[PDB]
Amino acid sequence: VDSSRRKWNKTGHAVRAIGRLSSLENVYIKADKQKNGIKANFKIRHNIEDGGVQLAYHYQQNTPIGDGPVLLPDNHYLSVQSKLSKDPNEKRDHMVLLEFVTAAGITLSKGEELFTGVVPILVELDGDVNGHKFSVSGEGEGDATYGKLTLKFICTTGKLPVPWPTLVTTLVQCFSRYPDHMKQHDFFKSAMPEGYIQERTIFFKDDGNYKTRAEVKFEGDTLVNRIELKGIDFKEDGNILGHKLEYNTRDQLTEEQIAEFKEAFSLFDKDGDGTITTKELGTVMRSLGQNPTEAELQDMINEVDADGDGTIDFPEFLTMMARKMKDTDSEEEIREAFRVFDKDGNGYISAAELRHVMTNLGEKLTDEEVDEMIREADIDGDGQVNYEEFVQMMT
Amino acid sequence: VDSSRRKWNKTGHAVRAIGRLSSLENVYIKADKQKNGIKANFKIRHNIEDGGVQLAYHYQQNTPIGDGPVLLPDNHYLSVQSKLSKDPNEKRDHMVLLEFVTAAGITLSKGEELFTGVVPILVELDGDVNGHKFSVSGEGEGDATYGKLTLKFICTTGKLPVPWPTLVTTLVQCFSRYPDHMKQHDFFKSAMPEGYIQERTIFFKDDGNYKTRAEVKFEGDTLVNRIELKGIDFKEDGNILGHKLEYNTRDQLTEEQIAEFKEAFSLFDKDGDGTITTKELGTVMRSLGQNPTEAELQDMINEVDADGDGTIDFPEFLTMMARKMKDTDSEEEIREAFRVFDKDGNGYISAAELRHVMTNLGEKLTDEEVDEMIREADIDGDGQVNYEEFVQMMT
Ligand SMILES: [Ca+2]
Ligand SMILES: [Ca+2]
Ligand SMILES: [Ca+2]
Ligand SMILES: [Ca+2]
Ligand SMILES: [Ca+2]
Ligand SMILES: [Ca+2]
Ligand SMILES: [Ca+2]
Ligand SMILES: [Ca+2]
Repeated sequence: VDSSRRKWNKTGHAVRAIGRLSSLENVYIKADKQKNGIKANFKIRHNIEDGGVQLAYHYQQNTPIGDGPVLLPDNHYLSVQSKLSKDPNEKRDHMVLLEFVTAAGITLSKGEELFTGVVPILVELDGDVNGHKFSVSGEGEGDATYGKLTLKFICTTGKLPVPWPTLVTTLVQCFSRYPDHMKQHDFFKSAMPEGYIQERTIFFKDDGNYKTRAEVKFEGDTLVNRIELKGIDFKEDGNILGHKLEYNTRDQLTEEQIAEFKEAFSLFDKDGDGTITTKELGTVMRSLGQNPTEAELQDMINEVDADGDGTIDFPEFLTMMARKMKDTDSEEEIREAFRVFDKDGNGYISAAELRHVMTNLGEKLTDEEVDEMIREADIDGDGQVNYEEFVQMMT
Repeated sequence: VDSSRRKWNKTGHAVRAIGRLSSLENVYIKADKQKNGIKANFKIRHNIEDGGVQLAYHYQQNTPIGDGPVLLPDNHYLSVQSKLSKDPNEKRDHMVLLEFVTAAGITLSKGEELFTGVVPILVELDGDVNGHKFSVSGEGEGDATYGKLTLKFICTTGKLPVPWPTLVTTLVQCFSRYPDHMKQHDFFKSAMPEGYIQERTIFFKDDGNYKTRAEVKFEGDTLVNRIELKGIDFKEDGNILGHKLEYNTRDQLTEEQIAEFKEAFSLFDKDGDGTITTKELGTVMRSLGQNPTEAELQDMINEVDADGDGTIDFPEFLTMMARKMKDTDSEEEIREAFRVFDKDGNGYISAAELRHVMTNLGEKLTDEEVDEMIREADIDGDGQVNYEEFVQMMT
């Protein structure tokens, strides 16, 4: 490569480095004290079909509905993982949405109490974009312990006149997971049950804007998000009215695979508080016969610890487990997993070894259920699981 | 999938999660006050040819050679990236080694002054493993500003009787990069120029052990590491004497590609202190026409900030740039990079736009050199770079 190409590479690397650094779409929150609430600013990148991105610049204000005291936070952010899919049995225009949201950015009430378990959610939106009126209704549930939202939305007026992904931020941030050390900065939950008003302007670069106002509050045991949206100045053949935005990707974990990981997570998180501490991680590792030091345990957690709280929460765990792996590395991971099961290292996992491994993990199973696991894997019928049989179960 | 397979998946995920969490091989350091030095503990995982891992449990003590005062640290660790390769022109049994080492684990002198620039290194080792005597000599240089070591080792007695990778930890931790907030915890540099004694026991699981003693000190301007190694109890057909350990991998960045990234890094790190601050990152981004907020800049850096010092150092930058990317994501990254160069967005990068982009990055080039870059990319000879021509330069 000549000196010219060397200069392209060098300068290309620098420009691509900025791209990678700034690929974040986090929700930046600050206090708006004179309105007794908060403001937020963030940038959504909507993938355009067949390449490119449509920027959506979000400006947000929240103010409490009630008169009682709320918590006004220091600067921090929310980080969001979204998965959009379709219900194969649904003929109406619709969106199935799975979302994990966590707070971070700050280093180590009666409202919070309303979010300790699973909470039913209702969403109603009436919209008007360039004169095109439409409504959406949504239902599902939130589980703030895991920063989790699962909802299904239906366009109740027929065909949605804008792309589903453009409505996602508009369609309940009280379901975000705030770590313990940030509980004093959780405005959203502190305003409950009376609720808050959420207002946004969303500017679509080189296109129109949405203006939204929403009431977010409890009606009985249900968290309700009632929204009005007004969109103006949109181009008839732009990305929005022209439906040129990508709905989702195939490279996303199934909602079912995510559930499997949540199950696995629970084996570590034995008190169900939504975290794995060094204590909990060490307990499982010691049960399996390993002996990590306290420094190692702290280090292992720190490595995947996005919010810096010193523990692994479920979205952090999911991020680690969704990490895409080289086939050679995948093979080594499975090979090493086999050794954990195969306690005496003779190359066969016996029914007894499997029973003990289940017990070590805190997986409660009858001996019969363990024999059924053996049966599932046992190709040659010797009543035990060899390496190749185990490989099939990890594949 | 039946309930049995569901249980395999769940339990498999948990065991594989432990594997991923504990894949770290960091060097855990603590003070050894009664010896006026330090101790370290860590575990090296040597890949075995065709699968599996050979564990090497390391125990380490360091004590100062001189009588003057040294710095005794709080608990922390070193994180190491190693690349082993071969010199195609070298017929002697040899190892070319490239290493980046950084300190971390603690949250936000005349010895340190000896390491601000590039320092020549000499390494001499006399070894005796199971009666097999051998020597190794090494030479190269260390650049602690980047946590960088580059050395070439030769077996001066003929054929090395053990695998090269087993000698790596034995063959100068004063070259590790300690962030500013941890400078008081850098024992290694503080003992210079007089040096320190480094002793280890290295236990190879199911095999023999090495016992090493080394003198690490300045002789004139050269940092010298003089070592004696004794290995006993090794199995003639084990991984070590039987040479069954993997030397390296093909999935590693070239030493030349790494140099390209170091060049790109310098465009951000304009004061050459080995970090990129928010100030420096923002300065480059603003020059290119972008306007990240202070919260965004802090967030972008925090995302890749392994040592928590609030800045990007070179090994952190390399980790981000060595991140392996989906072809669809790679394509989008290049597409977005094109837009940065193509200032007016007309789909052609003109000579003027390229000149400005170079200036914006702080890349000093004559206009002639910029025309030569154009010429390199310019397939259709219109004197400008279109998207497809630019793609070729990023590929
Ligand atoms: Ca827990
Ligand atoms: Ca955490
Ligand atoms: Ca066994
Ligand atoms: Ca079998
Ligand atoms: Ca700098
Ligand atoms: Ca850093
Ligand atoms: Ca142009
Ligand atoms: Ca051209």
